[PDB]
Amino acid sequence: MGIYAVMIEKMILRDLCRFMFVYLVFLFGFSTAVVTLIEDGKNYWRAPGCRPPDSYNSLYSTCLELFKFTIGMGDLEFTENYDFKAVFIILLLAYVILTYILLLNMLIALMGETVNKIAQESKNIWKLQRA
Amino acid sequence: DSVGNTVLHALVEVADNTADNTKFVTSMYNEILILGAKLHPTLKLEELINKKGLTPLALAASSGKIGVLAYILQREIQEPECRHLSRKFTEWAYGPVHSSLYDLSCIDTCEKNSVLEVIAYSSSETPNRHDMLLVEPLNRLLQDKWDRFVKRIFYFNFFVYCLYMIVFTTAAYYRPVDGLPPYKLKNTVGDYFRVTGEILSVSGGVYFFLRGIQYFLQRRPSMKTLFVDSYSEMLFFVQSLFMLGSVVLYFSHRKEYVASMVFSLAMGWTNMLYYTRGFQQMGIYAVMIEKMILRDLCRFMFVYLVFLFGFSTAVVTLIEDGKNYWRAPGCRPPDSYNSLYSTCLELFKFTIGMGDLEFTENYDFKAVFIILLLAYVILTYILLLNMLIALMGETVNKIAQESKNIWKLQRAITILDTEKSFLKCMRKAFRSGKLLQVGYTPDGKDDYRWCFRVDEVNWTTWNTNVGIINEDPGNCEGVKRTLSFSL
Amino acid sequence: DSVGNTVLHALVEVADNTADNTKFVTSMYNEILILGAKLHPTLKLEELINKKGLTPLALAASSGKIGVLAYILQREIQEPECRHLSRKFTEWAYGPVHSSLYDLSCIDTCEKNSVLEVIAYSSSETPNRHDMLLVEPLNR
Ligand SMILES: CCCCCCCC/C=C/CCCCCCCC(=O)O[C@@H](COC(=O)CCCCCCCCCCCCCCC)COP(=O)([O-])OCC[N+](C)(C)C
Ligand SMILES: CCCCCCCC/C=C/CCCCCCCC(=O)O[C@@H](COC(=O)CCCCCCCCCCCCCCC)COP(=O)([O-])OCC[N+](C)(C)C
Ligand SMILES: CCCCCCCC/C=C/CCCCCCCC(=O)O[C@@H](COC(=O)CCCCCCCCCCCCCCC)COP(=O)([O-])OCC[N+](C)(C)C
Ligand SMILES: CCCCCCCC/C=C/CCCCCCCC(=O)O[C@@H](COC(=O)CCCCCCCCCCCCCCC)COP(=O)([O-])OCC[N+](C)(C)C
Ligand SMILES: CCCCCCCC/C=C\CCCCCCCC(=O)O[C@@H](COC(=O)CCCCCCCCCCCCCCC)COP(=O)([O-])OCC[N+](C)(C)C
Ligand SMILES: CCCCCCCC/C=C\CCCCCCCC(=O)O[C@@H](COC(=O)CCCCCCCCCCCCCCC)COP(=O)([O-])OCC[N+](C)(C)C
Ligand SMILES: CCCCCCCC/C=C\CCCCCCCC(=O)O[C@@H](COC(=O)CCCCCCCCCCCCCCC)COP(=O)([O-])OCC[N+](C)(C)C
Ligand SMILES: [Cl-]
Ligand code: NA
Repeated sequence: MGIYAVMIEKMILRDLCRFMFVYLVFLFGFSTAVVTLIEDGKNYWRAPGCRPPDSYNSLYSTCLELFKFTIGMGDLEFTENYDFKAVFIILLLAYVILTYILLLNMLIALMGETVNKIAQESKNIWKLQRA
Repeated sequence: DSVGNTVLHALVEVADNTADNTKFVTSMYNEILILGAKLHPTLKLEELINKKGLTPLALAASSGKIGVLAYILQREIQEPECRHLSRKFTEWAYGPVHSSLYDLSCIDTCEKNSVLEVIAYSSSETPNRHDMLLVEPLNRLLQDKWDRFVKRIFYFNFFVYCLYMIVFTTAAYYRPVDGLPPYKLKNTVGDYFRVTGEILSVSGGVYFFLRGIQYFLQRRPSMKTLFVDSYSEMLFFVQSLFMLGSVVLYFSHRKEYVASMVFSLAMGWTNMLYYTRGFQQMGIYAVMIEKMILRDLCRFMFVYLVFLFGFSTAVVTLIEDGKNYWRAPGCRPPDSYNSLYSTCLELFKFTIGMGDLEFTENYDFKAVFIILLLAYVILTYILLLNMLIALMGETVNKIAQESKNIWKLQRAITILDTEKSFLKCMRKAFRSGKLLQVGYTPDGKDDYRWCFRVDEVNWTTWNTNVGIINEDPGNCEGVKRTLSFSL
Repeated sequence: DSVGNTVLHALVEVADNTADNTKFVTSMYNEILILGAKLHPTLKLEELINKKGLTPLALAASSGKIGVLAYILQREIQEPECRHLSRKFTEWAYGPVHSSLYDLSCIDTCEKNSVLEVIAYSSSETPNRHDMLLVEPLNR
């Protein structure tokens, strides 16, 4: 168990820090482009599909709605208050491909390499932690 | 010959980097230099160019001849009257520690066909580009060109580009919404800052445009396969096309300016992954991101989109119109799913983790609808996504050394492109050569060659060398030459 | 010297853990102890400290000199009149099985610069911290 938590440390510092920089660059990058698309209500009207009648016009709401694609709860039709439905989906599809398909599955592969290379080192860091 | 190749050029174009071919070619390259000094010493054989203007060292860098390149840059010739042909010297040796000097005659960017510039600006058809910067002069030359006068320029370029994107975010977040895209300047302090952020946004879009034009035309005459070589300069140029295309759609009374400003905004933060080079563990990470897009995501998104468009065609063919014109609103999408776009969108949600699996009821034959969905989830979600993680697992193991070398080439292009920006910095870009004396020429004159200094140590070979430049060790702004020189 | 390093301290700060450097430094560290016993045996050379208060064994642990550390803790000297300089002894040997004794003079936490305390409380700029506890006294 102690070797296991030394490996947890070496995943936070080596693989999760390199992930959460490039992830938050992609998350804040595409969510900026989604808020810039979407306007206010402008039709003041729509059937409540799950009922969030919402001003998604905040940057915080869209960064929260693009984080849900990473979990597995990404709505992909989370608002309709925009124009140009084509460039809204092209933003979301380029986000899911870059982050969910590419960047998460790459994190699992890069955690796969690190386990192979710290398999002896994490035993020795643990013996220093016990010492 | 008719090509212009002399004897030393022909030894370069013969060698093909294998272990047996490197062994005698660099042995024959030595013996002809030694004969070239003994027969008539007034002629420097390596200054002779062919009809492409290449020296024999620049020819080894222009092609992928790494073994000839590793020999010339590290050439030590022990024989007196031939010591001046050496490109590696030692200036002192105090017991275990000795200080090596690598000559920087045609390399170090001050010349025209400098092999540091020739390697980094190659056209990717030449082999061993990533490995030619690992020879012992060229690695420490770029690293000490990085550690001073470049990393402060590169961190400044990464500071302005973050300040460029924060301005272009805020100018686009607070865009006007009232009407047609020529918007009147209301006399408020907010709309003054808003149009200030838009002028700074377009002026950056003009800048990355003009930086891309000078890459295409002025510097670096690019081939058609070189546009699929340099992915970064395309990505900054395509960003400036969406930014300048936004301005064209802005004044043309078209609301499609926001459709192009948004593509410049999402691609603009995606191009923040350019500047993550220069940080070593982050720069290797983004080279691996490149090799996952090109090698593993391209092979995935072909077979994925074949499976996605394949099963979604079979689902639309099943489902009809409403035909019952009735059902309780489970999440309330009462919808015509009879579009092909809606079903391709509903089968994409299985890949995310939001696949409904009962997304419509407007069909017949409920059995063959679920058998389509279950064969889709098994082929794509269970098989093809989990296989992508395994194939990304293999690629990481095989590019673990390669991505470190591609990064050092990515940093090397940054170091050379920084030096091209200033003619004043080129006189600062003499990398520590100090105009050092490395012995005497034939006719007995001072040699005075720009030499990069490398400290070394050996605990088995104690270096009682014939040619050692300084008799006093170290460097303390006080020099003393050795009397062991024939001249 | 001005640093306070004696001859055995200087052999520590010379060694840089490579395979060739470890080989003769621990060979030279032996021959000076053997000469240090034959010339005048009343002086214990490893008790001499520099101006940082480090012994030659504590200096090998304070820096990352694992090959000097692996030698001193396992030092067997076969020559009589120099057997007392050994840090590894055997107390009995019955056929195949023999029982080794590792001396714990400055190590085992009772002293001030105990090398078990020096290794574990290092400042992470020193190399081989995780590997210095794998030498045969310090692991067991
Ligand atoms: C918001 C959610 C965050 C979740 C994760 C945050 C968790 C806490 C993060 C805290 C801050 C990160 C620093 C870690 C601890 C500092 C000590 C150190 O030396 O660093 C590491 C160096 O390891 C590396 O050099 C490889 C990774 C590069 C650093 C990534 C920085 C990107 C942003 C990061 C921030 C991301 C978010 C910010 C986005 C803008 C420790 O590794 P080491 O084994 O001790 O030494 C290896 C020696 N080597 C360098 C020669 C190999
Ligand atoms: C540096 C640290 C980085 C970290 C964070 C970065 C800072 C973060 C934030 C920074 C500024 C935003 C906070 C202001 C809050 C009130 C504004 C407001 O809403 O009022 C008015 C707008 O007013 C504007 O137009 C906003 C100004 C836009 C300037 C764009 C370029 C900025 C740099 C210029 C040159 C630089 C040189 C000078 C530099 C000093 C009314 O708003 P509205 O238009 O009617 O409604 C929009 C609708 N929406 C809001 C729902 C979408
Ligand atoms: C006002 C608003 C603008 C904000 C300004 C911020 C941008 C402008 C700031 C520019 C200066 C940044 C320099 C910080 C590091 C110090 C230099 C150093 O030597 O450390 C080293 C460790 O560094 C790392 O390994 C961490 C990796 C960081 C990568 C991402 C940059 C984060 C900047 C903040 C977030 C970006 C913002 C994202 C978008 C907003 C780097 O060198 P090395 O090669 O790694 O190691 C040496 C090799 N060795 C291992 C063999 C020893
Ligand atoms: C829609 C979402 C797309 C998301 C991803 C798209 C991202 C951008 C895609 C851009 C287009 C794809 C080409 C990549 C760049 C061109 C340069 C090149 O040489 O190719 C690669 C060659 O690497 C390979 O040969 C292995 C992969 C085979 C290509 C897969 C094509 C399938 C469809 C693809 C389109 C999928 C979608 C279309 C479906 C109909 C570069 O690899 P290299 O390391 O430089 O050289 C290796 C040398 N080797 C060949 C000897 C090993
Ligand atoms: C895992 C993470 C995902 C989770 C989600 C968490 C994400 C958190 C995201 C955001 C923080 C949440 C707070 C803000 C949102 C609520 C209020 C709002 O609507 O916006 C307001 C502020 O305006 C802005 O939000 C800034 C405008 C553009 C952003 C520029 C940031 C620069 C990059 C910085 C570096 C980052 C780069 C990082 C890259 C590594 C605008 O509204 P208002 O009209 O001004 O208000 C009316 C009142 N008034 C008129 C009197 C003032
Ligand atoms: C929170 C507050 C926010 C609001 C305030 C912000 C207001 C104004 C904000 C941003 C202004 C917009 C600038 C647009 C120009 C393009 C931007 C860019 O990144 O390109 C270049 C900028 O490199 C340069 O330096 C070009 C000169 C810019 C003017 C100097 C600005 C210094 C201000 C700083 C003073 C502070 C420190 C002073 C020191 C004490 C760098 O890119 P590249 O690497 O050369 O090429 C790309 C890679 N490629 C080769 C693959 C294509
Ligand atoms: C990550 C990606 C997932 C995201 C989803 C994105 C997927 C995008 C998917 C589709 C694009 C979206 C636009 C079309 C749908 C909206 C309109 C409609 O209902 O269909 C209409 C068009 O008819 C068709 O759609 C074509 C019919 C069969 C498809 C043949 C394609 C051949 C393969 C090509 C190669 C592909 C192979 C690729 C394999 C690698 C039919 O309706 P209508 O009755 O004609 O309209 C009435 C008006 N009228 C009568 C006046 C005309
Ligand atoms: Cl309800
Ligand atoms: Na889900």
